[PDB]
Amino acid sequence: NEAGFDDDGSEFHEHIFLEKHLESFPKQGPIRHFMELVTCGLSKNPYLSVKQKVEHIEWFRNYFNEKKDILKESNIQFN
Amino acid sequence: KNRAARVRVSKGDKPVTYEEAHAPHYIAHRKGWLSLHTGNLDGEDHAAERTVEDVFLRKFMWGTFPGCLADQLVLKRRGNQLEICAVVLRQLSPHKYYFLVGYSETLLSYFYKCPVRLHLQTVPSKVVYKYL
Amino acid sequence: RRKALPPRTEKMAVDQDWPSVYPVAAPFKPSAVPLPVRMGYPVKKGVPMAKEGNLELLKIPNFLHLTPVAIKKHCEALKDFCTEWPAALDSDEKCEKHFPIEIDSTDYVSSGPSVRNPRARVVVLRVKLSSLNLDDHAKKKLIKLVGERYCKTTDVLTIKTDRCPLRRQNYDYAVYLLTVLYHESWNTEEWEKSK
Amino acid sequence: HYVDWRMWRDVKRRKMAYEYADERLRINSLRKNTILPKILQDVADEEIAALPRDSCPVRIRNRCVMTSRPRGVKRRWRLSRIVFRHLADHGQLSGIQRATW
Amino acid sequence: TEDFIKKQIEEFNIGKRHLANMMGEDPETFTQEDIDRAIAYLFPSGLFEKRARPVMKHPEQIFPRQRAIQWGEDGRPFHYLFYTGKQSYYSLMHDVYGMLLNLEKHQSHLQAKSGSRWLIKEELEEMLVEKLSDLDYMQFIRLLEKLLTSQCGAAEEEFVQRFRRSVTLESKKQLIEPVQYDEQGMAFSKSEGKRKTAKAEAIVYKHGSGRIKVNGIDYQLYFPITQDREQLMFPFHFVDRLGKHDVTCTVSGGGRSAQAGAIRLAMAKALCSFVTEDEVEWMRQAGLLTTDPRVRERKKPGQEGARRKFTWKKR
Amino acid sequence: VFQDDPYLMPASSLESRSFLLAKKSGENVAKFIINSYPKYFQKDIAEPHIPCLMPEYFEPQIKDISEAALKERIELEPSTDYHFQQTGQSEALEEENDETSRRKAGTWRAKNNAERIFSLMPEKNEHSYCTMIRGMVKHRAYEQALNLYTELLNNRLHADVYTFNALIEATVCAINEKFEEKWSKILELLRHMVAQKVKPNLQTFNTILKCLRRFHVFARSPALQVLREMKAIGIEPSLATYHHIIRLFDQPGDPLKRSSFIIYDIMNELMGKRFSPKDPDDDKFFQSAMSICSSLRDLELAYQVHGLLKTGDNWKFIGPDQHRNFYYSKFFDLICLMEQIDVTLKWYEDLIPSAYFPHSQTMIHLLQALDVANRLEVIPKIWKDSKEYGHTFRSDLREEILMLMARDKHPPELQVAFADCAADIKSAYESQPATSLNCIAILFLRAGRTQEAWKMLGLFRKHNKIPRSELLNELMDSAKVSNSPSQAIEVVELASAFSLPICEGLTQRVMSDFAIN
Amino acid sequence: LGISIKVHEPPRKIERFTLLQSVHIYKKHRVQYEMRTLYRCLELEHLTGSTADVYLEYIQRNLPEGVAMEVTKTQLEQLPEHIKEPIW
Amino acid sequence: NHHTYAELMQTLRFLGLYRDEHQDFMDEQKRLKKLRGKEKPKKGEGKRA
Amino acid sequence: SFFTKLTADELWKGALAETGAGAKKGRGKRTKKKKRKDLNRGQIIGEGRYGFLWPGLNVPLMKNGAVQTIAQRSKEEQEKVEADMIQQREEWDRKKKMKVKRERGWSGNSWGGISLGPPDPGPCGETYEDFDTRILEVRNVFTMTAKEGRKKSIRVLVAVGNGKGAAGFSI
RNA sequence: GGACCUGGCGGUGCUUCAUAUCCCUCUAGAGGAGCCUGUUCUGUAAUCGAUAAACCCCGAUCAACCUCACCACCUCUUGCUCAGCCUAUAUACCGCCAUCUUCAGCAAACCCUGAUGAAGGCUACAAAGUAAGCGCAAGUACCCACGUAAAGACGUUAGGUCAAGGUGUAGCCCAUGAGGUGGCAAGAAAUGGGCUACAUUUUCUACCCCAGAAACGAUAGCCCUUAUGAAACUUAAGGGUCGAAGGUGGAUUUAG
DNA sequence: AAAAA
Ligand SMILES: [Mg+2]
Ligand SMILES: [Mg+2]
Ligand SMILES: [Mg+2]
Ligand SMILES: [Mg+2]
Ligand SMILES: [Mg+2]
Ligand SMILES: [Mg+2]
Repeated sequence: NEAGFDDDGSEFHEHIFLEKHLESFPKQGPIRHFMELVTCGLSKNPYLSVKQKVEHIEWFRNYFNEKKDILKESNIQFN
Repeated sequence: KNRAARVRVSKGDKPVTYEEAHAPHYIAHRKGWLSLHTGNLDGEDHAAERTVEDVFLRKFMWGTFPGCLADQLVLKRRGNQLEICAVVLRQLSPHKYYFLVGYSETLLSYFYKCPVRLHLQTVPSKVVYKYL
Repeated sequence: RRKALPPRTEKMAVDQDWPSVYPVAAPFKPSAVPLPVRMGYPVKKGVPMAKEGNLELLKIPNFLHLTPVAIKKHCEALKDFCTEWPAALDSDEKCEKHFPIEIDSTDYVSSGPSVRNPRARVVVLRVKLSSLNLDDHAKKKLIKLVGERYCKTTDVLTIKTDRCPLRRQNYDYAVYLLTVLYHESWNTEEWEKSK
Repeated sequence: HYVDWRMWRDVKRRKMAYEYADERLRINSLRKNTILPKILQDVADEEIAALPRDSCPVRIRNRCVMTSRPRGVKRRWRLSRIVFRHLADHGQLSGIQRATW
Repeated sequence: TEDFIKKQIEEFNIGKRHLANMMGEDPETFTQEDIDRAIAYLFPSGLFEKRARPVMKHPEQIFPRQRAIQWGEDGRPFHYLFYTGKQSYYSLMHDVYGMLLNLEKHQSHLQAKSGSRWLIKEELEEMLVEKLSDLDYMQFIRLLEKLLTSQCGAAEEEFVQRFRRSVTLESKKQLIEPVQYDEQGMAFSKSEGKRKTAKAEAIVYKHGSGRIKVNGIDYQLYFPITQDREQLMFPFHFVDRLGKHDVTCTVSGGGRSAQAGAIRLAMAKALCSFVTEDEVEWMRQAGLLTTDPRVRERKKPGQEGARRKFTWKKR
Repeated sequence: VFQDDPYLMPASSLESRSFLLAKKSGENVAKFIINSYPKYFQKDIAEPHIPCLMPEYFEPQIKDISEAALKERIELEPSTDYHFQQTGQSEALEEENDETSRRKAGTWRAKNNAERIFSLMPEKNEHSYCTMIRGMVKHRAYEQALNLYTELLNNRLHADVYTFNALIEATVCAINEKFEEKWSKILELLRHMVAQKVKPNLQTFNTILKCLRRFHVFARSPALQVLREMKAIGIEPSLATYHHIIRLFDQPGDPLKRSSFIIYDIMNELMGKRFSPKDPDDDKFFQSAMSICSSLRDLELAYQVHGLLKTGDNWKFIGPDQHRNFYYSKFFDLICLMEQIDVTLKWYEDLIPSAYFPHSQTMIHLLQALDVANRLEVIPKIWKDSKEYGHTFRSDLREEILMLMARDKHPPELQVAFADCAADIKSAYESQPATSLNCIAILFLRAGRTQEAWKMLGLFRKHNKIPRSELLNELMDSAKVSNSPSQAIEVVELASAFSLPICEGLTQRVMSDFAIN
Repeated sequence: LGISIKVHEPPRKIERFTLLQSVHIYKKHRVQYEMRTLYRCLELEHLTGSTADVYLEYIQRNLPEGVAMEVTKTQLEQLPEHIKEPIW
Repeated sequence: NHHTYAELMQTLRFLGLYRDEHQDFMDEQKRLKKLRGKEKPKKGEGKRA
Repeated sequence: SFFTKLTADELWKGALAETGAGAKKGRGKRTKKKKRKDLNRGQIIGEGRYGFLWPGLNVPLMKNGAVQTIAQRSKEEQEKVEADMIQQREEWDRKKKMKVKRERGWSGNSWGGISLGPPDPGPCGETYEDFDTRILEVRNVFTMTAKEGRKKSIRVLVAVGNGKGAAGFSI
């Protein structure tokens, strides 16, 4: 079951450990809780790969940057 | 009356064969199965695609041979080696039979991603069993 | 048009090899095999269906290509590829003390051109935690960190690893998990006084 | 060449739901939460309501692939309960035999 | 007709030669049983009917016994009683009537000078290529009975025994369980039992008190109802042996009554080791050494409980 | 490669050829109908992707380009269209995948296209010279090719071996009465190429040897020297040069075996091992060896061919249909002339059923040798093969089979002989008659059947063709043996009324049969 | 070959499902259908990687057209590189 | 995807490969209905004209 | 959707309906019915409305020791083969409309006076060539049974005769 | 007008049985009551069919906004894969089935008797019957040979369905066709089926009966909350005061 | 309600 199914040769440190995708996010508050939740969700998803997780993180970052006033008025400072 | 696929008993003039002559409840007793694949067991899936491929192959074999066949066709899905083993009548030239066999094999191998080899049987006509 | 040619009935002598006739999985062609096989549903005054046009014989997966002499020749021809099993691994005790790590494989079969299977990407790491440096505090900490996945009777660890669509990556992830587990024996924190 | 419009509409709804699905999944994930600021839920509801229909998975109806029957379809083979029974009685698919007990 | 038979015979023998050559044995020692085994190994027919099996025997079994020709080129039949439909049956009737009158004459002369079973209509019509009815068969059986009741001797005795058969076994007695000794195990014996989906393995001893152990613990904690206690006491009560036999059974599967009956059957079948055969026969004729195949009936798709229908009214 | 049922079993050779051609035509029409509609082969289901699922396209994907579009239309109404497009869109002509293709495919038009591509811009000189040589070799021209090769060699470059091979071919094969001059020119060209530092391949030497052997017939020393030079270059040489040398040596040496031995030694030294691949038709040498062994009754050449065409690989054994038939006929003749009876029959059963059938003369010789040694068992198959091969050879085969059974009567154990005679008579009667009818009548009279003999006599007496004197004498004896000269009188009357030579003798025989019986 | 394997007969399973015999008002008649299948596992012992691969190849070269096959081979290994004194 | 299958069937019918008797019977019935007096309605015949 | 193509014989049976209840009970007329014309006869393997010559399905394969090419017919040949098919179907319709000359006997629709011909020969080897059969009376007999309703029975009186005094009759 | 043959029927006579059938008879249910789901009626613009023993948790093993065949409003006259109907006939079919069917009779080839009329052909101490084939018996599987399941012809009901799926005949595509938004399961009233209980046989607590206690349970409706669903006007579930006839059914019936 | 050199 490995012929034509190498998943772009990506290792397990990029599939499981998603610590390298937490830069423009705070450490306390509901934003960090949501980030931990989505990290736990993506880390236990054997149907997706690293590219899908990167695309999801990029879409979340774009959604957060598009609605900046909402994040400012949500009783938290988006760092 | 549960009129099924069995042959009706009326007047002695229908040259019925041996396949569909039996009752539909004698399949696992006095008959068999035309198709055979792993999709019919517990724990396996993708049976809809197999049934669609089987019915499409049956329609294609019936359309490409308007009367050249006798009864039906036995399917053997050996993972990735399909075999349409059937019979052939003694009415046309062997050149046409070879041409049709080669064309069908090439079409199968270039469409369904599976090589097919035939095993023709020399019979005079339909394998008749009863003149009822 | 029409012709008449003698089949293999008049060609087979008395000492003809069977695998030399049908070396591949043949579906048994009655037009060439002169074996008078008969089966079906007979009647009161008559005979059952013979071999000509017998679809039931074609449905039955015949094993004529599995000739005993052919099996013998194939077994004698594949002796070069076979390695050698050492006598030290015959007993289960030495085989388990010298190789306690077990990695189960998953290789299924399909009926179509595709061989993909999301269920064939899981490994079962069954390592008997009894041939390592398991003391007292380390063993207690490992048991309290595992919970119920580690059996206390047979001492066999069972961890279902299937978080990536590869087997070697699953093995590497299991090795990394075991590494992090064993790191707790040499790297403590500060919550052991309130045990 | 097609003969029925119901199966065509069903397969078109299936295709449009397959194409437009990640956005709906993200909106549904952003909806169901414990705390979370209400403005995010409000804008998610607005975004999921501004999109038209013919894409919701609820609008998908499981029917046969040859007869397009909405009721009495086994998910194993995905077809009506008549053609499958007839093909099984004809003696084609293995295993599917009449229950003799 | 004979040409097709010879063709079938030659095809059969060349097929036997080819099979003996491909198997690797001598064709003379290649018996019909080996032929059937090779055909079953090479042609695995997975069906339920015993007639749809690939066979390759002599054409005498495939083709039925064809009726021979009784007339020649001149036109005169070879048999005397041929212009009457049935020939062999009437010839046998004439022969048995002649034997009857011979026996009557012999009995008159003697007075003046002072395991097996009969044949079957099916077997008779299969042995002799001739069809008959039932009244004539009953008359022939009555004539044979009159022949047997008369004073027979040797010739008529063997003549009436040639039309006889042999019944099978009639003693349905079970096998007596021997005494087994497993590591200092005196009076040790085991048994099984299967009824109402319940499997029990009783271990009857002849050296303890009067208690029953079920899966280690006693039967009081496992059988709180007196019904199971009476069902298990019945076998020990039928033999007048209570406080001198101890058992330790390990039953599994089924409810309380099913497991109780399974243990009862196991004890009944295991007690056939330290007692005579008359006692086990008395136990069998009373209801102990017998199976109880009372299994739950298969529910039908249209009935309430395998018997009662649904709600069928009249209007 | 065919089937297994009797209705499609490859019996003779024409049936196998027809089946193979029908299979090839079916594959071609399948590829055509698949590549005709590219919109039906664009959905890939298998994840590993079988490489046999990508259809080929003949239309360009980028029409805005010029040289790339021309190259895609030509290689990856073709060459001319590409040249017109390049001239219209102002595209430069390259030296690779252009001039060579125009010189090979498109010999005046190809040569003109090559000259135009060479004179269009200042490209490579060696490639232009090779293209000119290839265009001139197919148009009976060698001076221009030699001049181009000399220019490419003197222009501070290394000329390819293809141009030299084409020049040698056009100078030797495309000439008349030349053997020493071609060899001297080839030697001078080789010396010039060695002095100008140029690597020479064995293909050019093989082509030169083939062109030298295809001209003269007494060219043995030069062919041997060319074969030695081609073999002393690297691996095994081509088989075309060896086949040409064998054909040139066997054409002159028909009385002595020295020429045949020299040809066999040259063929073994050039390519005498496994299936060597460096020529365009490796089966030509095997076919020539089989023909030589069948025409000269050689016992060593056939054995060497069977050992070098079957032990190593089954590639250099039979390439064409006629070559396969000739090889089978030669093998049958060798088995009939060397082996006894059982070994010859086993070889014929293992060779004819595995490959194709025989030829004609060798097959007839083998049949005559088998019939002369008392072996009449496969008469029906031989008659069927003779009838399927032609409408005239069947009658000759029937006559040859009946000539050995008409003069022989029925003895104590003559059942097989009588059956063979009856089969031959039936094959001779079912051919569409004089000699064949007389032979059939003699066979029917010598068999023993009275009704068959009477029918044969009635068919021969009504076919406007009387028989020989032996058949008439046998008929008279058979009529007199039953004390009835009516048949003899009728035969004499039919012979005298049909204007035949049996007049006075037939009358005397009838009178003797009537007097004695 | 000299492998000496064992084989037993695990219990079988039968998948059953009830379908309607007609399509209209005929609830009193139902034609049920079963799915009979068997299981026969092979207990192999003492086989290296090359021997197991050759055996799997020889089995797949003679595979029927209506059976399944799942391979669960456990490999032997002492200890990996980083397990005694690793870093992070 | 029944579209590609229908297109392939129509292509084989136009070329004369997949001899489908159903389409032949349909064409026969259409020709009979046209020669009887009930042809296929065209643009400009019915309600307006 | 498009996979609803069944078998041709079933389609013809559904379009004709030979086992109709209106013909076995005398409730309907025999004139009101639908005729059948077969289509699987004059259609060679590999024949369409475009034209593609096959080297094995029509023209001989081995043509002077060479293989023939696979080209496509133009328009004039297509019009010619269409006209040929039109003429063929017209000839078929003409042959299916011509009725044979029924030799009348005593009157119009009456079997009395119609010569059937020589009788059937005996199984022993006796053939009656001098005798000739003649139909005298024909009548349909009905009888109310239990299940078939009005069971129709045909009773014909046929006489035999040769012309030499020896003759007879039978019902 | 008279006479003869067959079928159906006789509240027509005699004879052998009713192994769950009729009572004397044993048990459990349908109109005592409530909830849910259907037939039908009413209002509205809001599918239809079966609607008599053989139809009523039936087509449907899924109807909250496609599924939806109905209606109101807006478009398209290739009208979407150059092709159909979302309209009428199952008194044009193929195909899938029903009480009879809780048994055994019917169709090819001959002969005889009814003066060769429609018809019949049974007498084993035997006066003209032989019968290919069909369905059971014979046969397959499960707990064997018991029992159960699967099967059980030629037909009455122009039986149910062009509404698994496709085909004949009518009318149309400048629609009786197709796409978009919403509504349609609301109540004067009759009727069938499933579940619930109508107290010391019941209810609860841990061990499913060596126990104790309170002289009983499922449903309107209401509030909060939860799995999916873009938004519960209902069929899902959990929590909470109230919690509706209930106190063992008489005109007729069914199975074991 | 008769039979594609
Ligand atoms: Mg039924
Ligand atoms: Mg519509
Ligand atoms: Mg109707
Ligand atoms: Mg039966
Ligand atoms: Mg049944
Ligand atoms: Mg109706």
